[PDB]
Amino acid sequence: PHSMRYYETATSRRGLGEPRYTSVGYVDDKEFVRFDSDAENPRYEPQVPWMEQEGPEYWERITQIAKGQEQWFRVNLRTLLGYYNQSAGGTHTLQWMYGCDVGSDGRLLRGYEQFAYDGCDYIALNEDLRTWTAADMAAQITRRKWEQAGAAEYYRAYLEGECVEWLHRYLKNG
Amino acid sequence: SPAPRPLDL
Amino acid sequence: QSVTQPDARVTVSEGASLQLRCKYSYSATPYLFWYVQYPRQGLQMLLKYYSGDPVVQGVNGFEAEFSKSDSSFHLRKASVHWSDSAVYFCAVSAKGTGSKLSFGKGAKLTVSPNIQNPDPAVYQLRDSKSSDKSVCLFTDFDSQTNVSQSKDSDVYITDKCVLDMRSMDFKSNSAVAWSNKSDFACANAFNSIIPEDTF
Amino acid sequence: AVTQSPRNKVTVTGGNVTLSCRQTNSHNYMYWYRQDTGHGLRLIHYSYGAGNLQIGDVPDGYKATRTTQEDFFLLLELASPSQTSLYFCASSDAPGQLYFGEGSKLTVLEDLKNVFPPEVAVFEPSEAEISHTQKATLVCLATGFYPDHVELSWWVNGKEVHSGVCTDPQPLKEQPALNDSRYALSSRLRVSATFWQNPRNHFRCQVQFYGLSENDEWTQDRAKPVTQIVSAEAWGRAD
Repeated sequence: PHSMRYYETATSRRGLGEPRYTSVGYVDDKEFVRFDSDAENPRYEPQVPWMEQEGPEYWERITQIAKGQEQWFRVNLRTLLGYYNQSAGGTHTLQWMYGCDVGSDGRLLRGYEQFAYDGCDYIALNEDLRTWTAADMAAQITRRKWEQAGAAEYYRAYLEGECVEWLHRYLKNG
Repeated sequence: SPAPRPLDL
Repeated sequence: QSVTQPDARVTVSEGASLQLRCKYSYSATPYLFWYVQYPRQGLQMLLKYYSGDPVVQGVNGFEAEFSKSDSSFHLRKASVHWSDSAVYFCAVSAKGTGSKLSFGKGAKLTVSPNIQNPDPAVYQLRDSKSSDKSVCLFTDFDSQTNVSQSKDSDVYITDKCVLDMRSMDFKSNSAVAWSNKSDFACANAFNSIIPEDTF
Repeated sequence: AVTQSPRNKVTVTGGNVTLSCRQTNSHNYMYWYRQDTGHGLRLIHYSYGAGNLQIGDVPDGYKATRTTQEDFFLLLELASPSQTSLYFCASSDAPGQLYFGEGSKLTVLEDLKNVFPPEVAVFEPSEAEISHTQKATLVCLATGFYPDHVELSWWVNGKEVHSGVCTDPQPLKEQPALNDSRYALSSRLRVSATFWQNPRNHFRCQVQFYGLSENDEWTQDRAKPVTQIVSAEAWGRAD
């Protein structure tokens, strides 16, 4: 009965500075990998003994993924700024938590896809992995778009695939 | 391993 | 990285079953797509597949099927409509780069119509301005009849062309032949034609 | 809701072209593709968010700018003949799900000297056909134009018609030997014989041609092959 989570957060800075982006990974509630844009050389880093038996290609790949994520967060913070009719001088946070609960068998017990804005829940994937709960109307807009684009299918491609397999590869290492 | 980029909000 | 459609051009009969084939070569399972392009238009998304049930079923009678073993995303329709005549593109995007579409080279679909009562004929047409000019018109011949090119290279013949008279439920084939040489009349520069025609 | 301009453009080698794309969706992904026969669609440049640029598959000879969320420009400082193509713009808000523009057709020449406007003729229904079928077909011929950059349409009594119409999908070469041969395009319009036998009915084959602009150095005695619309007409007759 194991689990894997990622918490990717960004906090926008007033002025022309890029947001502060972090990515934290957990296997069975234990932090195993971490990224921080404030680092002198922003890379994904192993936070656990068994993680550093991974090749350099792994680290490079996921680091690039982190870069792309920085882009996503900077764009969508703007989007949310728009939705909520907020002054552009403020500071704001956006968080993406996602992952998978895999049973004793090795099967996907549960999938997680959740987004929060300024501490408050924004939108989340329901247990059936095909429905969304939307906090407010701003969230209702996102729910509409994502329902037309079939976002749940897309996220499910990860949740039902790489999440489980990578979780297992990570358990082997323990 | 990290997930692919989410859809825009 | 590649997306392959084997047949650049495909002709099917109206009401007949259609399959447009697409194999991809990607290292991991990509996101799969079919796009359709009607004449003088941009591309329109027909179908998408991210995950789950391999058979994606469009409301328009089309359905595409993701086959992992076969590395395929073939498009299907049990019975084509004449309005299905278009160019069809298979498209995939890598798992890490889902926003970067790579396309197949396309498959031009021609739905040849079924003429109920054909009476093939080669008529002759004069110009509105000066009757000296004339064109020859092959028409009302059935879909299977294939028009070829000449060998004279001073006479021009267009390929088959299908028109639809909507208010009358009527469709027709036609080809045009024209030239400015004197030794040229209708039924002089026209191959494989139906032996039974009006002149 | 994607818009591109110009929809048609003709320049010469060494020229400077800018294609403009605007989308009033709130999409953050925008793309410039080119379509050619035997190559399908090939990505040139794309963009995620304002100010962001990303190299496509065929970026060489192309520059791009994303000034705002809505505007994506494809820049061409040194137009080559190889860049003669059909350019599509697209926007997206989901991975792989693209919304396309209607296309911008660009022709690049080496020498404007071979540019000719079309000559349009309308040919009238054979009375034999009218007797045999109770249907009447008119034929339109656009001849001797270069480059291949035309749009044919039929007009009945002031209305553009699409029913009963069939235009060739691809213009043919008049002198196939040449690499600068002029082109020819045919079309057909079929109406009921009674409609054609009405003297009150007006028919017109309209051919839009794209060529030179007014500010182009024409040094010939020829009628300057400027961008223009050439038409031919026919009135219904009963006899």
